[PDB]
Amino acid sequence: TVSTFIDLNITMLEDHEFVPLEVYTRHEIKDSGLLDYTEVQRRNQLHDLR
Amino acid sequence: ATVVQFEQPRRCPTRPEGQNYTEGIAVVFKENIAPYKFKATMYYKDVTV
Ligand SMILES: *[C@@H]1O[C@H](CO)[C@@H](O[C@@H]2O[C@H](CO)[C@@H](O)[C@H](O)[C@H]2NC(C)=O)[C@H](O)[C@H]1NC(C)=O
Ligand SMILES: *[C@@H]1O[C@H](CO)[C@@H](O[C@@H]2O[C@H](CO)[C@@H](O)[C@H](O)[C@H]2NC(C)=O)[C@H](O)[C@H]1NC(C)=O
Repeated sequence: TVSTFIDLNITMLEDHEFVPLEVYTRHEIKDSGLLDYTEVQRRNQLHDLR
Repeated sequence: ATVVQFEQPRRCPTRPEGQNYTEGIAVVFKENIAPYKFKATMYYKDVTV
């Protein structure tokens, strides 16, 4: 068999899922400061009851 | 001796039926990072000697 047809190949672009990605979370940013003022306050205001 | 033939028509791809979508209203909630905030009144007396 010979053919008079001209081929053409089209495959659909497959699905692709995007997972959530973060370089730094806000908890790491809150921990970036050398002294979280709030936690220092809460610790130091327990001295009499401790 | 040598004898060839023409190729016959082909089955073309069916156009896919397609997706079905549900129409709706949506409200997206997130994690709360705001502290609970409430107003209060302080009573005290400064003393000095
Ligand atoms: C039609 O579609 C693609 C080319 O776009 C070919 O399919 C891939 O071929 C590679 C090798 O080139 C295989 O490893 C894969 O398994 C094939 N499938 C996919 C999804 O990648 C296919 O060969 C083409 N048709 C012809 C007749 O070559
Ligand atoms: C969305 O709804 C249409 C309604 O026509 C579905 O059509 C179906 O097409 C498939 C082919 O894959 C047949 O097997 C079913 O019998 C059809 N159903 C009806 C009721 O016509 C269509 O398939 C639906 N969505 C998906 C993703 O299949």
